[PDB]
Formats: sequence, C-alpha cells, structure tokens
Amino acid sequence: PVLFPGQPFGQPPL
Amino acid sequence: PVLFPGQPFGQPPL
Amino acid sequence: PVLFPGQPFGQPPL
Amino acid sequence: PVLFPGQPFGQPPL
Amino acid sequence: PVLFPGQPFGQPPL
Amino acid sequence: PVLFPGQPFGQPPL
Amino acid sequence: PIVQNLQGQMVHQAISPRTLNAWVKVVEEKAFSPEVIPMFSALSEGATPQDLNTMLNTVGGHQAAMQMLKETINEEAAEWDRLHPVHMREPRGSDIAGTTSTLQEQIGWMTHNPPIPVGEIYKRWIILGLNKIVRMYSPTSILDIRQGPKEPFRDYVDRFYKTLRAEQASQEVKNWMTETLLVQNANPDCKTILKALGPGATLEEMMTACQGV
Amino acid sequence: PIVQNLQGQMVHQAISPRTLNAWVKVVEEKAFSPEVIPMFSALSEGATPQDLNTMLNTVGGHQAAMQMLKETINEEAAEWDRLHPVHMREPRGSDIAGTTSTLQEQIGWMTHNPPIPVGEIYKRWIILGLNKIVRMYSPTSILDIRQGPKEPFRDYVDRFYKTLRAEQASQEVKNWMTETLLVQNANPDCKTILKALGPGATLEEMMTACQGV
Amino acid sequence: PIVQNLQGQMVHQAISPRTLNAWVKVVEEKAFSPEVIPMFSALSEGATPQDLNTMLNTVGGHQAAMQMLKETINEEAAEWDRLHPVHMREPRGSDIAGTTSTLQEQIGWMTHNPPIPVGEIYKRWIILGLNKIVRMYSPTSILDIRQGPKEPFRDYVDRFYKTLRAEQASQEVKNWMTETLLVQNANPDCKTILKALGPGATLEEMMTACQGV
Amino acid sequence: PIVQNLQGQMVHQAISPRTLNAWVKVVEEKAFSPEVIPMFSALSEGATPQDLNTMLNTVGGHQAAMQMLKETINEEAAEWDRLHPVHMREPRGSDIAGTTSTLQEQIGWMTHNPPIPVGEIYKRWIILGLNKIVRMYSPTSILDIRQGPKEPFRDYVDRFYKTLRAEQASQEVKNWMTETLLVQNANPDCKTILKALGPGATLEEMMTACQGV
Amino acid sequence: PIVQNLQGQMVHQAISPRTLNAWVKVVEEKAFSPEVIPMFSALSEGATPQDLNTMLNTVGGHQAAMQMLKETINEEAAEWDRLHPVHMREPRGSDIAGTTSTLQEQIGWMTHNPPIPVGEIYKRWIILGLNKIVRMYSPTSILDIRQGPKEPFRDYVDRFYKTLRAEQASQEVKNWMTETLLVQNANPDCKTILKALGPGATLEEMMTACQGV
Amino acid sequence: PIVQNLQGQMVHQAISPRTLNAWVKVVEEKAFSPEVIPMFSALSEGATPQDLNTMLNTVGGHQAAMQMLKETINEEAAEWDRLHPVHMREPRGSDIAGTTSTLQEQIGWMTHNPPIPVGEIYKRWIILGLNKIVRMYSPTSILDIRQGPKEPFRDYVDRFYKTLRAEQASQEVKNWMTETLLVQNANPDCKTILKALGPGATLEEMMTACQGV
Repeated sequence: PVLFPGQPFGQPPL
Repeated sequence: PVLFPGQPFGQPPL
Repeated sequence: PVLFPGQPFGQPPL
Repeated sequence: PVLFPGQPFGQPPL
Repeated sequence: PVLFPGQPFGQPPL
Repeated sequence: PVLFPGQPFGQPPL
Repeated sequence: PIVQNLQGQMVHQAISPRTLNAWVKVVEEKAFSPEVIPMFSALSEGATPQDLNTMLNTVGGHQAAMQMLKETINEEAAEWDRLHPVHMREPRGSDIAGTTSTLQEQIGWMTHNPPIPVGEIYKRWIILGLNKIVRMYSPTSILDIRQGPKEPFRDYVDRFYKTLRAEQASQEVKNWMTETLLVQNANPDCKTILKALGPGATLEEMMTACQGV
Repeated sequence: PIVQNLQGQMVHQAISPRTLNAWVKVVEEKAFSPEVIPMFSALSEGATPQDLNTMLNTVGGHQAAMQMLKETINEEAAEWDRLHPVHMREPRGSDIAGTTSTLQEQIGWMTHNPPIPVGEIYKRWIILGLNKIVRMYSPTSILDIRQGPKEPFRDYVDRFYKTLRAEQASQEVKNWMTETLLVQNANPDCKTILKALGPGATLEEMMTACQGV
Repeated sequence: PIVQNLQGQMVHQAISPRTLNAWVKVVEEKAFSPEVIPMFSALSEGATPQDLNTMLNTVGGHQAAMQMLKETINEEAAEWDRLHPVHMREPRGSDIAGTTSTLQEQIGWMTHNPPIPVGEIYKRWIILGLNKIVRMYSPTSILDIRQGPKEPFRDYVDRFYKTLRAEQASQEVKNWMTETLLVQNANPDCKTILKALGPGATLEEMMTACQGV
Repeated sequence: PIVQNLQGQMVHQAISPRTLNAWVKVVEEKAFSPEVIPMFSALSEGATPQDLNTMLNTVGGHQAAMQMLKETINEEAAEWDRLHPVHMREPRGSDIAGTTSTLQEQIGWMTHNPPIPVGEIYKRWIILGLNKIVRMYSPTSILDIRQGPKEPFRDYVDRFYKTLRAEQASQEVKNWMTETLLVQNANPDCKTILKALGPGATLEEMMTACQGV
Repeated sequence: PIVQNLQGQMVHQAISPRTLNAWVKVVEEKAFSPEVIPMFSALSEGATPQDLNTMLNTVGGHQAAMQMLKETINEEAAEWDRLHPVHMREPRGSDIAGTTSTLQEQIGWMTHNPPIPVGEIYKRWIILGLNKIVRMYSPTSILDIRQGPKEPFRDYVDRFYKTLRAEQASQEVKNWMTETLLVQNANPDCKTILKALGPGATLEEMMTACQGV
Repeated sequence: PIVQNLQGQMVHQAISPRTLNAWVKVVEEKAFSPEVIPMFSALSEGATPQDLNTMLNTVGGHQAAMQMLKETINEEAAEWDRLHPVHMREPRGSDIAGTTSTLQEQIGWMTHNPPIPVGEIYKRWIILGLNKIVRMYSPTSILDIRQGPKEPFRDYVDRFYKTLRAEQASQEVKNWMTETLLVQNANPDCKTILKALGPGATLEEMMTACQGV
C-alpha cells in the first residue's frame, strides 16, 4: 500500500 | 436627496 | 435546480 | 502660532 | 566614552 | 565533536 | 480574488485564512444582523464564484438559513437562464453559481473584453438571499417599535432606524415611515415636542429638541 | 502552494505558520464537523502533495481518524494505479500521494503542458477520506431527527439540515428526505401546518408558516 | 485605496479585513469620542467613495447617528450640486457620494489630469457629518467644566481640553476660552496661583505652578 | 529561508518573529509530542543551517533534551565526515551543522549546480535527534496499551495509534502490531467482535463493528 | 512613510492600522514613560508631517499633555521661522508642521536634491515636546532617590537609572550624578562597600560587590 | 534591516512594530534568561546600528542592566579604536555604535566592496554585554546544582544544563563539568548507576539508565 499504519503521511517508502 | 433614510450608504438610486 | 438541498455550494452536478 | 489650543495637529489655518 | 550613563543608545555626542 | 555540551547550536569552534 | 501574476497574466488569488476566519467569526457572532450583508460584501471584494462558494461552505452552522439562501440562488439562477437564452461561450446560471464553471472559465469571463462579471453577478444573488434571511431573522416590523415611557429619545431613534434598516419596504415607504411612524410612536412628551417642530424637521433637529425631555 | 519566482520560473511557496496553526485550530476544535472539509479545502488551495502531507502530519491528535484517512488514501491510490497503468513520466499513485514524488516532480506535473494536477488529484483522495471520517463522527442518521414537542421550527430545521449535510445518501435521496422526512418528523401542530401548505412548499414558506405555532 | 497594478495601470486595492475590523472596533468601543474622526481619517487614507461607503455600511450599530451622518451628506452633496453646475464628465454630488458613480469612474477621476479627488471630497463630507455627531454625543459644553475642590490641576486641564476639543466654536473663541475659562473655573487656590502668573502664562508654566497646590 | 533579491541574485530571508514565536509556543506547549517533528519541519521549510540553529537556540527550556539533540548531531555529523572524505569546496559535517560554514557558504551550496542541500541535510540530522527525544519522552510502549473495560473503542484506537506513532519499530513490526496487538488488547466483548470479523478487517470496519458494543 | 511606486516615482505609504493601534496602545498604557519617546521614534520611521500629525491626532486622551506638546511645536516652529528667513520654495515652520504644506509638498522636499527632511525636522520638534512632557510626568528628581534600608542594590540601581533617564540635566551633570549620588544615597552597608571600591568603579563591579550585602 | 529598493539601490527597511513589540515582550517576560541572546540575535538579523539602538532604547525597564550593557559597549568600542587606528572613511568605534555614523554611512559600509559589516560588529558588542548581564542575572553557579533526593533525573539534567548554559567557563571546563559534576552531584542511587555505566556514557545512555531509579 501507499501509506502504512504507523507511518507519517508522505513518508518515502523503504 | 443623495442618501435616503433607510438605505445603506452608496446605494445606487432607483 | 442549480443547488440541491443537501449539497454544498459550488458542488458540480452529477 | 502654528498650532492653536483647541485645534487638531496638522489643521490647516483659516 | 562612546555611550555615557544617562544617555539613550545611539545618542549623537555633543 | 561538532557541537560541545554547553555551547549554543551553530557556535563557531575555537 | 484575481491578480496579475509575475508572468504577466491574470491568475487567481486564494482566500486568506484571516478572511475566512473573519467570515466565520462574523456569521457565528452576528447571526444575520443586517450589517452581515455589507460585511460579507467587503470580505468578498473581487471574489470569483469559487471564492464565494468557499465562503458559504465554510459557515457550517445556521443550515436552515443556508438552505433559504440556496432556494434563493435556485430561483435567481433560473431567472438568469430565462432572461439570457443560450446561443468564450455565454455563462448559464449554473456557470455563474460556480457549479458547471471551472475556476479558469470564471477568470476568463471576469477578464473578457468586455468582461462578463460572473463573480459580481453571483454575489448579487447571494446578497439577495442574505436579504431574505435578514428579514426572517428580524423579530419585529417597524410598526411594532414604540418608545419606552422613559426611554431616551436617542435610544428610541437607534431602535427605530436599526429596525427600519431590516424592513423591506420600498424606498418611498421608508420615507413615509421615517416622517410619520418616528413621530407617531414617540413617548407623549417627546411626541408633543416633535409635532411642535413641524413635519419637515431633520433628525438632528428632532434629537436636539427631544433631548430636552 | 506554487508561485512565479522573481527569476521567472515556477517555484514552491511554503505554508505560512498562520495557515498551519489555523488547520491545527480547526481540527482540534471542530473535530470533523462537516464544515472541516470546506475549511480544509480552502486552507489547501493550490497545495502540492508535500503541502497537503505537511498539513495532515501536523494534526497530531485523532490518530484513529487519521488512520481511517490513510486506509482511504491506500484504496484510492491503488484504484488510480488500476485505472492508469504505467507506460515527464506519468505519476503513480505513490507519486500523487507525495511519497515517491519529489517536490520538484510535483511542481513539474502541476505546471506541465497540459498540466497533471497531482495536488488536486491527491486533495480529492484526502477529501474523500475526510468524508468517511465525517460520517462516522456523526452520531445520528437523518432518520433519527425529530422535532422537540416545543422546539422552535427554525431550530428543528437547523438540526435537520445540519444532519442531512453529513448523511451520505445520494442526491435524489436527499431530495426525498427534505421533501418527506422534514414534514413527517415535525411536531404535530407544525406538521399539520406543513401538510396544509401542500407538498411543493419552499423552505422559506414552510418556516414563515410554522413560525406562527 | 488605489494602487498601480503589475500590468502598469491604476487599479483598486480592496479594504483589508483588519482595516474593516479595526473600524468596527473603533466605532463600537469609542462611540464617537472626538478621536474617532482622526482614527476614521487614518483608516480611510486614499479611500475611494466605494471604500468609504463600505466602512460606513459596516458600522451596524448607532443607526440614529448614522442617519444624522446621512442628513449631513444629503445637504453637503446638494451644496456641491449648487456650487458646481453641470456642463470625463464632471461628477455630481451623487457621483462623489459613490451612488451614481461606478468604482471605475471613481478611480478615473482620482487619477485624472489634473485629478478630481472624489474620494477626498466625499471624505470631507463624512468627516463633517462625524463632527456634528461628535458634538451631539458630547454631554457638556466647555462652560460647564469646573475643577473639583480637590481635583489635581493636571486632571482638570485634561477634562477641560478634552471638552474644548469637542466644542465647536470658532478658533478665536477657543483662544479666549483657553485664556479665560481655564483660569476662571479652577479651584480657588489654583485659581489664585494662575492669576498671580499673569494672563500670558503658557500651559506648561500654569501646570508647573499649580502642581504646588 | 532563501529568496531571489530584486537585484537578481539569491539572498537570505530572515526568520519572521511569528515563525520563531510559533516554534517557541510549539516546543513550550507540546513538549516533544510526535507532532512536534512535522511542525518543526513545516516551520523550517527551506531553512539554511543558520536558520535551523536560530530556531534551536531560541528554545531555552528542555536543555536536557536539547543536549540529547546535540549528541545526535555529533554522531550524525561524524558519520557524514566518515562517509564523505575531503578532496566550491565540499562541506564537512561542521559546515553542514552551520558552525564552520558562513551563511554565504550555506547559500552558495544550496544554490550550486547541482546544489548541495546543506539545509536539508542538517535538517535530517535535527529531525533524527528529535526522533530520539520523542521516544524517550513517550511514557509507554505500544505493548503497554490495553483498552479500558468500558473505554469506547474509538478512544482505545486513538490511544493505540498515538502510541504506535511514537514507537520506533521498523515498518513490518508496525504492520504486525496494528494487525495483532490492536485486537489482542481490546476489551473482551470488542475483542470477540474483532475476531469475528476475521484477520484482514480494515480499521473502518473494525470501528464500525465495535461501535455496537 | 515614503516608497517607490511601481510606476517608478516616489509616493506616500499610508500608516498601517497596526502601527496606529500600536501607538494608541503605547500612549494609553505607558502614559509618557521615557520609553515612549524611542517607541514613538521607531513607530514614526520615515514619517511625513501628515503621518506624524495622524499619529498625534489619534491619541485622544492626555489632552493637557498634548497641549503642552502643541506649545512646544509653537515655539520650535517660530524659532525655525526666525533662524530661516524666507527668500521648490523653502518650507516655513507651518510647512514643516504639516499645516500649510500639502502631502505632495512634504514628499517633494523629502525627495529633493539635496533633500530637505521636513519629516525628520518636525519629528525633532515633536520629540522635544515629548521630552518636556516626560519630565513633568516624572514624579521625582534623581536627588529624591534613596535606597530602601533592605532594598536589593540591583533594585535601587534600577530605580536610580530609570529616574536619571528622565532627569534633564546636561550630560556632565549626569556623569557627576552616576558617580556621586549613586554612592551617596545607598544604604549604609552597601554605601560602605562602594566607598571601599574607590571612586572609579564600574557599575558591574559596584553591583558584584554590593550583591554580597 | 537593509533591502534593495524598487529604484535599484540599497535602502533601509524600518523595524516592524511586531518586531519591536516582540523584543519588548521578550525582555519584559524573560528578564535575561540566556535564551534572550539568541532571541535578540534572531530579531536583529541584518540590523544596522540605528536599528539595534532602536531596539535597545525601546526596553524601558531593567535600566541597571542596560547601563551594564553601555559599560560593555564603552570598553568594546574603545578596544576597537585601539585595535584599528585611523588612517569611504574607516569607521571609529562611535561610528559602529551608531552615534557618530548617519544611517546612510551605516548602509554605505554594510554595502561597501568589500563590505564593512558595522551592523554585525556592533551586534557582537551588544551580545557580549548581554552575556555579562546573563551571568549576573543567573542566581547559581553550576557547582551549586545538586539533584533533589527524589527529583527525577531528567529534571536534574534540565536544571544542570540550563545552569551550564549560563556558566561562563571556557569550553574545556564545560566538558569537564558535564563529565564530572553531572555524575558527582546526582542522588546516591542514580549516582551509583551512572558510575556503573563508566565515564564515557552519553547523556542518552545516562538518562535511559537512571530513569529506572
């Protein structure tokens, strides 16, 4: 998915 | 007259 | 009509 | 004088 | 000295 | 180190 | 509003959060006192239809009143579609109301040659709907206003003209009201003084005399 | 937002602290009242995805709701990736959401020829997630709303339309609701007056009549 | 006000919400204290007639006073129409008052060669009406002001000159008042000190002496 | 930040007193709640190292935490000096931290071709130090969070995700936590409902179901 | 103030409502504490005479003091007319005071070649009148100031220098005062310590020693 | 500060009333807490000597401290006159302090080629005087700071480093202090834990361990 549960919005993946 | 009793200021006439 | 009861103002139709 | 007792500041004379 | 006791800061001398 | 304990941030060294 | 961009073209200016918060404060506190219409009109200077709609959507409360405003924009935009049949393209009522018109179409018309001022046209419809709201939020007609037996005449005048501002009646009726009801509904002593001035007295004269009671 | 720089090129404008503090105040005080969506949309005019993400990250509280918003952006961005297969490059859903897209790519697309408005596209997904939050934060369906036995009809209308705004139902259902439930759930006297007006009465007429009860 | 647009032409600047809210605060709190006229005049620097009218319409309260201001603009604009018969076109009194003049006509005259400053002309009429209001809102003439038997002379001076500011009397009367009534209405001890200074004493000297009582 | 000067060159923009006062308010009131990191990052958009240092020096309080942040910038800038040996000149860690770099060197690198974004690089080190502070200011691990026996499930979700935001654990651990602990630590009735949904339920579904308890 | 217009000519900038409201707050709260003169001078940077007059007219209260300021501008402008006989034209005292000078004449002189800085000249006269007010609003001469028997020496120093700032005396008298009265009027123990330092001690040394009492 | 005018030349920017009011608030509330020096330095970015002097004159209170600051500027400007003998002209100490230098000379030097940054030079002298004030306004040396018998170690660290910030001691003394006194003056249990970590432990490690007491 594009945004995962704990992450901030706009967090770059990996 | 230019401004009548009930009217707002700057009310265009007629 | 141009604006329907529940809609926000400026809601595009359909 | 340049400013008289009751007048506002910057009041033009006469 | 450049600033004397009672004077404001930036007071021109003399 | 780049910042030492008591110093402000951005303190130039020496 | 609309502004010239540094690139040398007409471009939208977004509503400041201080203007939106001011409009929220105004509508929350003043609850369609008649002053809300000039206040709205000042806050929406140069507004595109999208700008006006963003102000109205932000209100949140008073939703029965905001529906009366939508009923008004319905009939006003239908009347536009009646008065201006279809042949930039010409705007329909739904274009002026900002529903079927993009922001770029709105700016296009507002900067056309000659301009079609869809922002101002729509703002007239909104201001007319706010007028209907303002009457129905007024508790009293001018005919109900009478001076309290010991109320200062300046305070009765303030009540009277604040009510007359909300009235509705056509301008020659407001002339007759300010000439006639203002005297007729004063306390008996001030009423007697006013009649002793004669019918043509100005409000300054009327106040200056009745201050002596 | 985006602006023309004095060097003659399109460049980012950072969010003002007053806009961020306004958004914090809005979400802290109004707790996803339906007005929060137009308020959000006004505060985020011309926002890039990085700008939108900075607003959402700043919220701090309501983290269960912000997760429901992330669930929404997940499925909406997946639906974008489904509807728009891969071949500037075209943005993926993670580009529009501002995760895999630099700020310079965002401005690139938002100023392309024709533009791809990744800021507006992402803002649609956020606004849809806020809509799901707004329903689940509403305590009552419109079917639950009934006039209090001595509640003023204007206050019942305000409760009804404020609830109808949060509903969800498709537009023709909202037409049927404002025609039917609004009458059906009035107090017996106002209900009788409304039925005596006939079914086509406007809200102004309905209020003007039932004010007499 | 008026500004040069980035396109290189004279264009309206709308009133800021902070200026309108400041004017509301001023008129709400200060209720035509004489300071309201310089405060109005500062807030309306460079104002077109439409700008002035938007300030006055926003007041909302004090409607008896705002009618006295409209009576003043009536007679002042009629006097303009008398002093300046009809032949850009020349403005009539209703043009300067902003009723029959578009905003573009107002800016046209305010940027003509030579200019006709319809904004300043109308602002003079408003300021004169505010002067009539300010007298009638003053409770006391300068002749009523007397020093309290133990009132500090600096506080009596402050009462006296604050009243003299509202007076009305022509300038040579204000000279005679500040020379004569200021002494005549002091407490007997300060009054004796003042007479012992001689008639030409400056206010600084008068205060410096009577501070010793 | 940095801007184009009217002379046509890149020049510093000083921090507004409203931005510094906002940062003071943020750090004083919110005391390294996790929201302080996005709030810091918004307030420091486009910041040079001197700009960042001026924000951090202004904090005044929390000096134990600000020392933990300096310990972090020590090791991060040493790691930069390790990963990038010395050969404009290339910046050392003390240049990026703004100690050995003038403001003009900072702007030089931030506007080089290609740029070296010393402002953003240093802002990463600060944000990482703030992350260490944010964990140590969190009182509880996610493993400690359990639903109160009569606590609304929406309030337990809000506690859980607000704690999960501060956690630390790698992303696949946060996936396992939001799938497993969120169910495992609910109250027995809501816990039973959640298990009856099956393991793949979305947060919207979970809330919608457990609202019925 | 004055600015370059976008048309490429020197043009007036009107006073912001925040600057006028700041000046009102300053004069209302601080009531001619000596700090009011630097505060006035900062608020009136680059002010034309019309700008200065708008600030002074806005004060409203303290009218006895504002008359002492008008007495000062009378004698200062008469002294200008004495020192500078009449021959752009040269300004008379009434031109510098902004009474007989239009705003355009004021800007003309303030941008002449060489300039005649009528704004600064008039601001000197106002600042001198404010100085006379500030002395007469001071309750005590420096000779009255004595340390309380248990008053901290830092608090006595603060009282002393705050009084010395209002004094008046020529600079060599202020030197003698800060050398002599500061010691002479201390409490007996601190007084003994100060005399034990010798006559040339700096204020830092004096405070550092007398802190031990 | 200094800016490019629209005429294409370097020109003064006056201090905003919000910056002056911020500086007043800062000095009134924070009373030379060490944070006042970075706060001053941020508020005075790009300040000319006249700008700095306007900030310092506006303080009003704390006049004993402001005299200690003038003693510092005396000796620092004398040291400048010693280190830089006389030969634009070169500035004397009284030019850098803004007493004998016009504003136009200040901008001349601040925009010379190479520049002489008289604003920054003078700001160093002011910041050094504020440092002397900040020590003398600190009530305790770092040697006085000891952990309360049940005081949380994080609160003792905050007291310690807030005191160490005001100290004075040279940097290698501050290293020895943060290594040695921080351990030596802890409560006996935390003190034992810290010694069990070994002498090289980082503040993060020290806090993480002693949180367990």
